[PDB]
Amino acid sequence: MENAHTKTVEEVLGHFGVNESTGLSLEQVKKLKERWGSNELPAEEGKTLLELVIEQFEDLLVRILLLAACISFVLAWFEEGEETITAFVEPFVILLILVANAIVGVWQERNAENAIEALKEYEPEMGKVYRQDRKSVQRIKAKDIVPGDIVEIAVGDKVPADIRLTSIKSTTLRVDQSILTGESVSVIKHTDPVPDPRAVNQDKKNMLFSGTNIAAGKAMGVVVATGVNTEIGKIRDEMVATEQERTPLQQKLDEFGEQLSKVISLICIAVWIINIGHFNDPVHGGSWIRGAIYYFKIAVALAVAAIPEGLPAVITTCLALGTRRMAKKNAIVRSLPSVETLGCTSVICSDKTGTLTTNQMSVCRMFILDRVEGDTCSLNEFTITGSTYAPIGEVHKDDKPVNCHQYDGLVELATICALCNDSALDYNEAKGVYEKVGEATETALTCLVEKMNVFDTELKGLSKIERANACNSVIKQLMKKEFTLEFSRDRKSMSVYCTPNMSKMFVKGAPEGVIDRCTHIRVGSTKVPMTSGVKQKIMSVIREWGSGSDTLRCLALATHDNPLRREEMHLEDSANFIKYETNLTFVGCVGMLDPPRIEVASSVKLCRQAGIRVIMITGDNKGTAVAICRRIGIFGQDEDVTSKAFTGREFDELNPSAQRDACLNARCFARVEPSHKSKIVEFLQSFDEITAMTGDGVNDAPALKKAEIGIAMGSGTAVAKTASEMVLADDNFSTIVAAVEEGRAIYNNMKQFIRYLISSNVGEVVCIFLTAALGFPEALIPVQLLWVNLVTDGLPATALGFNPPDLDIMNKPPRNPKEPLISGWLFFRYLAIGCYVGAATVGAAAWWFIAADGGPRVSFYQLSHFLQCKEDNPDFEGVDCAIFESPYPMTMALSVLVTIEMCNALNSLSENQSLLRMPPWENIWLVGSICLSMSLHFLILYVEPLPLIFQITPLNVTQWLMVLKISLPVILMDETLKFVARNYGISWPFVLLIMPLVIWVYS
Ligand code: BEF
Ligand SMILES: [Mg+2]
Repeated sequence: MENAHTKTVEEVLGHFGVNESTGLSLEQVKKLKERWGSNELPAEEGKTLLELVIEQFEDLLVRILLLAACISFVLAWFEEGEETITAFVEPFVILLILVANAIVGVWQERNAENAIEALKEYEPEMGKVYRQDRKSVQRIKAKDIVPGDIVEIAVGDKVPADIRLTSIKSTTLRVDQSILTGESVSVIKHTDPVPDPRAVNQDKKNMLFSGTNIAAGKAMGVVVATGVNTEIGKIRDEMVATEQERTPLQQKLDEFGEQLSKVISLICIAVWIINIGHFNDPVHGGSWIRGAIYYFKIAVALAVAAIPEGLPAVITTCLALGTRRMAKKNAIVRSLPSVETLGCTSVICSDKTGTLTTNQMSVCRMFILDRVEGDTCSLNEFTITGSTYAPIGEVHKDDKPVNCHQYDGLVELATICALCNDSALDYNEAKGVYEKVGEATETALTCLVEKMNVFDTELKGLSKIERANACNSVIKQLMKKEFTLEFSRDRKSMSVYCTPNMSKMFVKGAPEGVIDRCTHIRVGSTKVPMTSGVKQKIMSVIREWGSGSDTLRCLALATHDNPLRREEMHLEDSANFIKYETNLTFVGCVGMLDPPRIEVASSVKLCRQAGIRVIMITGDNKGTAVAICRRIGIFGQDEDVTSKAFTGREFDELNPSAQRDACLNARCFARVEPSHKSKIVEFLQSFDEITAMTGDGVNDAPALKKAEIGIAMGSGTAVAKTASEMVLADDNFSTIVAAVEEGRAIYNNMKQFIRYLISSNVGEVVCIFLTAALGFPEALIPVQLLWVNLVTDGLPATALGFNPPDLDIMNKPPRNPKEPLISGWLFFRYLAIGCYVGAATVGAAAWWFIAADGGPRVSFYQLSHFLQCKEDNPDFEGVDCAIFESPYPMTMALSVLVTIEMCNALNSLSENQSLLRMPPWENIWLVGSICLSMSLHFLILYVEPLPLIFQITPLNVTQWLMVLKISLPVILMDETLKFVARNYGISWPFVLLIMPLVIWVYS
């Protein structure tokens, strides 16, 4: 059935061959079940571990590490011996690191997926269908419903499938469509057909879409769509069809990996070129194509040694710690790199109903008659706190808490509110929240009566389930509730007959429609003749409440003291209801709205400080949307919103330049379709802006998946939590701001341990290449370089992730999405450091061979030509040949490298802040990890079996002083670089602590 809302009830009944009185037969049931199938959405679940690891290995850095591992493995295989375990130890540990990284990623993904399934009420879905089996209604599962079934639905049940309304058993039918359309107020439904074929879901007032629940009434209709043919099913298909890009952090890491691969391949071909033509010698060869094999084998090994190994491990550790700190704030993050996304977010789009506001109408204002002076009056006004259905808030007259017992008008108002409504407020122990039973605009009055204790009952001893309806129960016990005159659209009010345990008729309705019938005023306990001045004053106050800064749904409450008895009452016709209440006594009025969350007003301001633009994209009308915008702080109370607030059509009828100016300056989009939100998010991203979308409904699912990060509310639909990358399990909007902080800190710290590692490694390159150029004996060998790069470069690089965040971190605009991790300057700035690690280490070794007392004081010629020392005495008159394999210079080089790395982790605490102004004890984890790395290095020296694995031997005090002399100037070098970076001794205890070391070392 196509466009069932455009066709009358008779023809849509005949198209399916179903009679509204009888229903469907089991034959037709099976005939439709075999075609359409089950009425449920296809479940998409997390993939197996293998397909998760496949995407864990999608990072370019992990691919580079795996390529380097395979290369070093096929290079270690050139040796005929298969038992060379010292050569295969490097690819094995690289593979272990990569496998651990992938396992941690998969574990985080699975833990996040499991934490979101707990935010799902395990409720069975049922429906009431009229089939030809039995005459009475049949309660069956909604999965078995097929297009054509007659479905009967009453107040308080979810709509099982798309239903074309055939008959309304009650006078009116009110449905809550906040899930699909985002409307805060319930919609009145009618069986009349809608002429527009391409009408939006809000214009379809004869259809009941799936997932929505009935607020009030009872009706019967015909199913027209099931499964994926429903509206929510179409929205889920549109969500699944949307594309999913890579997070900004993943893009930055891919760019850095491309730069790294360009660097690694550069030094390889450079060494190959500078060493080509150097194998024309006959030694171990004799050809040119054969000469490019040994030099290639050494150059590729050098280039692989240039690559950092613990970088993805420390990145994953930092991201996982960030995810843990966010989950401690009730925020479920699916992916690791999504923790940084809110740090670089420029625009935060947000749904209104349920996301920015609660979905729980609450009375926030009220007023009664305090005094009367003649042709005028005085209005006693109160404001009530509380933005949910929980009866916890308080009432304040002007600014101070007051008791409503002294006021008789407030007692009458509470009586009217508790007796005129037919809704209720229950408590769900499973979710621990209070919920409504009927319409929201009557649960508001129920919670109001529960808030203002007019009888001063004691609710402290009562439990939560009894505290939900205690005061209403007391008021109902005091006055018995007789028949209720049904609400009529012409009279625009509803009344209730009441006889105490004389007769009073309590009327509740629209302000003007009710006040046009009130002829007297209740002031305290006194009846007073009504005049035009009182009327115009009350009407002006209502118009002030009904619009302006506070757009409130207003409700007038009156009483009838002398009504005619039920004997003279005639309830056959609806038109007698208004004439039965021609004379009324105005008691007061109340004003309720869909209140924003209590954490949104400060959150929009904090996001404004951090440079984030908040946009509201909602399906509700522009009135309520702009009201909530002015309330939370997006707009001002008097700010013109002519070119800052749009609708769906008002945005569609704009030219591309107009749409550009809108997306660049608008802040409120109202009455938008689920595809309109995706269009807005796509435009905001087309303007090169990392976009964040927050939502709780199905209509947000196509948008939450389009944004770089999509945040869903913990109470929202399952589709929204499916399309989202973050989930606020506690419906706390302020948490988002907190998240924006972490993604700002983490990334900063990230850059730190991306430099401190990278620079370190290039040092171990300049140490080797120079040793190949000068011809000196090998100072640093890969077996100890692996231990360095892992242990003494992962503990400081991990502790550098705990750096204290900046003081103005949340006071600056988001970072430019175009700038890379390693800039030009920060490139040079590390090259220098790398060079210093190349010149020092080698030098240290040479020192032990030239100037050390214990070492053989050979000449530079004898040092560079140690290959000729194998001969007895060509030029080496007394020096030993075995001494060129001594472990003392190798230990000197290793200790110098480790000490330079410790000092470089020391002065890597901040990018530009000097070590004097920011002492190292600011990050106690950094100094702790430095102590641990030095302790593990000394462990390598003085334990029994490990000094045999690494060709190193312990030192003495003089050689350690020399190591310090060689290594410490790296701090001066980095301080000079930081000074140059800033321009183009605040901590005096640190200075007086380091002066002994400097004077003792350079004594
Ligand atoms: F829930 Be939103 F206002 F579409
Ligand atoms: Mg919503």
